[PDB]
Amino acid sequence: AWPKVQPEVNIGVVGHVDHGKTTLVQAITGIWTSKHSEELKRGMTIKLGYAETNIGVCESCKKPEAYVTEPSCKSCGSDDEPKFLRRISFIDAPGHEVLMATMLSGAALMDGAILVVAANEPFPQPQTREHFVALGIIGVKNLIIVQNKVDVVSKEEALSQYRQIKQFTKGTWAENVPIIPVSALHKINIDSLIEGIEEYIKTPYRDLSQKPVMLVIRSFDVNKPGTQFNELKGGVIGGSIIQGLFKVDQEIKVLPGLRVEKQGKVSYEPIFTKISSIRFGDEEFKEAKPGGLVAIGTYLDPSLTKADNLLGSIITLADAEVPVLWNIRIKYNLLERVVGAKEMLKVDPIRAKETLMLSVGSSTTLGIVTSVKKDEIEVELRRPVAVWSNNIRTVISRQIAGRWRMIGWGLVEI
Amino acid sequence: MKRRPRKWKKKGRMRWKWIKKRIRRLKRQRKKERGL
RNA sequence: GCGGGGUGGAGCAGCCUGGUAGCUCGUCGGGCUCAUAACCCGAAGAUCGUCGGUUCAAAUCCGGCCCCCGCUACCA
Ligand SMILES: Nc1nc2c(ncn2[C@@H]2O[C@H](COP(=O)(O)OP(=O)(O)NP(=O)(O)O)[C@@H](O)[C@H]2O)c(=O)[nH]1
Ligand SMILES: [Mg+2]
Ligand SMILES: [Mg+2]
Ligand SMILES: [Mg+2]
Repeated sequence: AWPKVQPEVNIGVVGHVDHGKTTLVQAITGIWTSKHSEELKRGMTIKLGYAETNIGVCESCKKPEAYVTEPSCKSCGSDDEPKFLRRISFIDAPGHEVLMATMLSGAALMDGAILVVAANEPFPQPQTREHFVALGIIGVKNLIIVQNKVDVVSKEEALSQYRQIKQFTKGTWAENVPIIPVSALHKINIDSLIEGIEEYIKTPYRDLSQKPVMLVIRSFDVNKPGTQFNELKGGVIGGSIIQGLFKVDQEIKVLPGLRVEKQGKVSYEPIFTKISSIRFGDEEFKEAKPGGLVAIGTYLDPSLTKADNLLGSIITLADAEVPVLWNIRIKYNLLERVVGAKEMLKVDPIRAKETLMLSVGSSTTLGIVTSVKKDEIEVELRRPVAVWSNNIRTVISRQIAGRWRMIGWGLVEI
Repeated sequence: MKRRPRKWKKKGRMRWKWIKKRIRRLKRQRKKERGL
């Protein structure tokens, strides 16, 4: 029996609809990513998703079929029990630009990036554009290309679009990201796929020095409809530990969390608690270390947490420092063209008073402005920020036909 | 509002009460609206 | 595992309880005002996907086939 551990990795998956993200994570996990009811019936990625798997290699066999996720080695036919490499995490973005913006939340938590490509769709595809350039934003340039639908493409058009792949990477930071043939529904060589996720995407250097912050992505209530008052629980609040480490029964404050009317204006409350338990799914551990979306069940009220109220929450210590500011100064860098769309028009130097969407790592808000400096922006909000230190990645999107697409990547100066 | 009572006469215009109320919805604004 | 309507230009009413597609927005035209719109009334209008069965006799009760297809196995 594998001696249990919590993950070490995050691999957020980006790409458009029909490019093959749902069944590729079905393929690397054994389970799916479309986790809502109207989603269940309609069939489009609506949730910022998540996924987990194990890795055990059989040292005896050839390259590579050893990498399958159970304590056995007869996928490649090896008699041995495999050596363990890690338990893994894949964070699942939407495809549509009618649902693009929100995804940038999870982006602040990827130890890599995955782009899936349509090999039965001409060049260039609409939303993979925006996905890959937002990756270029998040400071995680680690990309995993897959050319998908090797089972409806002719075996030459695949090669032409493969050239187109190596080319699309030329001229962007990802000249040195792979191209491995696997596909979504047909599980074709997902094994050397995980081999490539291991070989090409390395671990980003972990550090336990700054304040341990879990930049949340999900938050839910365990209590089933009709749960008696005796086995009642708090809420689960779920992120991953990038700086530090969190522990069950630990004093913590969550931010922003709860909003309250204090002195006639609008303001929030950073909320103290301790953790009721920690887990990644269905195994028992007690103190979350770096690696993977960890779930932290707390001592709060559950109604505070259901229906993704604090989407992109942050957790740090109730004796710690992360600021909140209604007026935020952000140094912003303009995007070069309309990436994720059919149509790409010029990027205009604007004046203020326009209403733009500013997503703070895993946080998000609207904003307007009065002084529009050349390089930075002084934006007024309705809800304060989650900014653990300098120049954290908050992104700006402007409306395009109801699709809020990127117009710059900004870093928060405080 | 430093009334000027030549306007209520309603001759070739609109009521005054329901214009005051609408000027408030813009003074409250240019005061709040990034007039900081 | 299934399972539903199988309806005029449009809401589909109406299906074990069996003979008049059944009213309603819309298209033609006729009335009232000075003239318009509201308002009034005739007319057009499918005839139940379709092969059947049951049924003196039908959407009405039961089936062949097919239209579109609507619910099939999530809370740290
Ligand atoms: N056999 C096969 N089917 C595929 C492949 N890629 C997509 N499909 C099929 O195409 C349909 C839609 O593609 P989908 O898998 O949803 O791609 P996606 O990029 O994950 N879309 P989304 O993330 O919005 O759900 C599904 O029926 C899916 O099974 C592929 O490589 N092989
Ligand atoms: Mg999907
Ligand atoms: Mg006077
Ligand atoms: Mg008339």
